[PDB]
Amino acid sequence: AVTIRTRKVISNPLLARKQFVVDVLHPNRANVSKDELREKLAEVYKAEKDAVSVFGFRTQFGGGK
Amino acid sequence: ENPADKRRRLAKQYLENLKSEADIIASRLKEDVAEQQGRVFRYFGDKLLISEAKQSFTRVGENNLTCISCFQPVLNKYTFEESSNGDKNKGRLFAYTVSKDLQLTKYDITDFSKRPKKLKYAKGGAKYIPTSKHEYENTTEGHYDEILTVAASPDGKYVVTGGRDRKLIVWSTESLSPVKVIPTKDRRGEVLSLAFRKNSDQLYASCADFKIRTYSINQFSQLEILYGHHDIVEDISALAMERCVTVGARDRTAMLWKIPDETRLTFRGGDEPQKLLRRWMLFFCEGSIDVVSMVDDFHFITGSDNGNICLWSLAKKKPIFTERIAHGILPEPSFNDISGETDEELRKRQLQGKKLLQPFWITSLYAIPYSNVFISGSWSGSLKVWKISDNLRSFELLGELSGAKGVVTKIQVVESGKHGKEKFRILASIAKEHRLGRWIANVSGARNGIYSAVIDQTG
Amino acid sequence: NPKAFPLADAALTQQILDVVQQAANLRQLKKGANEATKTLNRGISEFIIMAADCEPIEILLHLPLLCEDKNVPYVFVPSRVALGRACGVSRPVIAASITTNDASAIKTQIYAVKDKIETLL
Amino acid sequence: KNKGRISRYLANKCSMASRIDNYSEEPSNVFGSVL
Amino acid sequence: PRAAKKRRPAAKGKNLSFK
RNA sequence: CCAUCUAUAAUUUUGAAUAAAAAUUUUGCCGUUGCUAUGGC
Repeated sequence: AVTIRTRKVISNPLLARKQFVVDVLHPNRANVSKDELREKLAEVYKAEKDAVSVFGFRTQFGGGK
Repeated sequence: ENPADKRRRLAKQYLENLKSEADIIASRLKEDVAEQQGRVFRYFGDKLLISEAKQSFTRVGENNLTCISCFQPVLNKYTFEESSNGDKNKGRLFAYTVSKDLQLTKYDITDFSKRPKKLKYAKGGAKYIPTSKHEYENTTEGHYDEILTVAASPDGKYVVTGGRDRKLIVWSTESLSPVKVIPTKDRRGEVLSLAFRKNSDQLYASCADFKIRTYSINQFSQLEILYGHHDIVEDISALAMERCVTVGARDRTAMLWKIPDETRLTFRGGDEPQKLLRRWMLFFCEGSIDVVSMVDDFHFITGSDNGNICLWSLAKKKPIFTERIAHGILPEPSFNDISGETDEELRKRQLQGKKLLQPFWITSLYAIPYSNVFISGSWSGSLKVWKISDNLRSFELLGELSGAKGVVTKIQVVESGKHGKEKFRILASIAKEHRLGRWIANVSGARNGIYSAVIDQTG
Repeated sequence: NPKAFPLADAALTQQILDVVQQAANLRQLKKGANEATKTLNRGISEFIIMAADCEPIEILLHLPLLCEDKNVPYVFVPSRVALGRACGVSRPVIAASITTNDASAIKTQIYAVKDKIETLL
Repeated sequence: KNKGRISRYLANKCSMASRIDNYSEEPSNVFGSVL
Repeated sequence: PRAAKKRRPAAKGKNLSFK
């Protein structure tokens, strides 16, 4: 299975959004696509996929995160 | 008749019952959500009546019963539906037992007045030994080695067991049919403790490989592995929050894990018999922490092999309060057995006075969630009930139940009745040997069975 | 005066038992009286740990006679059930031996306790 | 083979029995009986 | 004059698992 | 797994009655101690 965690959440009404750091645990998998993570974050935050943006994903050495 | 109206009907019908049962209604609605706020909200210890407890012992054919897990349906305020798996199981209480005889057994304990009644069982054997010899192929339906632990899903749909066979088999509650086998995939990964997150399908497994594994039973998959314990993780406890606690045995450290934050808090007893004596001007140093139970999201208790029961608070790394030699001192070894000399006085000298004496171990330690009372167990021959202070800074001995005779491997408690008047049933697994192994000498009068005690509440 | 002598105080036993568990993990531990005799005869023992509650105590008093003759420190612990706990074996152990290895990863801890045992002796 | 097992088993018991006699000032037969 | 009272974080971590 | 349908068990009609029949809804082994409780392996 794959876990998605969000931390350091900051509400930014100046840009009218929420900023956060996304950690993806993906044991026994290469990595998770941005579109898929956007879908799941949209589900968690109860917002449109179009309103979710994700970037800056670096897999740690040794894989799995 | 939209779905929102249905909730309104159930909510209106629910409110009518509270009015029928009864300010009072306002407080009662707050108590319904008191669980979400991780603070103790069940102050009933003084209202407990230990002395009038109806105690009974139920013998079981299985040898050296290892653990007990009990399932209680709970009404969900959000949807006003009972947690029972089916309509047949409405208000039926189930208790599952495991032993080193490779047998899983379920009992019905709905009738407080009557003894546990066996319904179904499943047994393992050499038939289930894996041929492959590879860890990832250890996917056999039944167990082939000693079973150590069992846990019942809060939804009442599954019961999971684990042991030294390095497998996590999840069974159907009704028929005890294996539906999935999850190998730990480790050479030394023997399961030692299982804890379900309250009102959730998340499972936390403590393994002998110094790691904690997390699973999602509805999904039948492993999620994460936690690291940081220097020794075997013997016990684990969890509450509604994701903040599970564990004890590392000889490392003598209690660990609280924040799964969302991916952070850990380290707790160490740090008591020395040397200092305890001068402040007094028999104290036994802690050797290992074997049991742990979370009284609160912000408090937990632990039991050591020196007979010390310690209260903890997350703010403080050190224990806030300790109860030394809670279960007393083990009987002194007989002088006719210590030595073979004819003269009696020579044999007495080998006893070395009181210096060979050692305390009882805390084999079991269970606290009712968000309450002020917890139960401790050992092979002294009695279950001790403790009440915690209102300020959560100390606890006192509420009473004892001497019915149990043998090793208290695990303790469980179940309640029934109205929200004002409740009857509490304490179910404790009793065995002739310690769950982890056969170290302890045979205890006179010990028998293998399920100890039961019904405590009625008055005031 | 007692046959079981010297027998360690409470604090020392945990230090002893801590080393035993580490030695067991590192395959540097010999468990049981019979093995301890063999290690003494081979001259491969750092020191010997023993249980003072053995029933009868007498069945392990041959080891100190061997231990002294080879100038090997020895010590008793109050509990045999506790000694088996540290050794990792499923049963009580009345005597145990730490095998000598100057290349071991726990050399400092072994010599740390070993110094304390001689002071006790 | 079974005969050898008893011989080895008895040899160990004789070993402990030999001990209880040696380092005991006034050895008794209470243990020798149960052994 | 006293400084403004600190405000707790409005948002907290939320968690989900899949496949 | 859930429901449903059977099975098992209980109250009822003809019936001296059997009978059918609608109808409904504490232990693996070995002892002691009661009429239930705990001793050994």
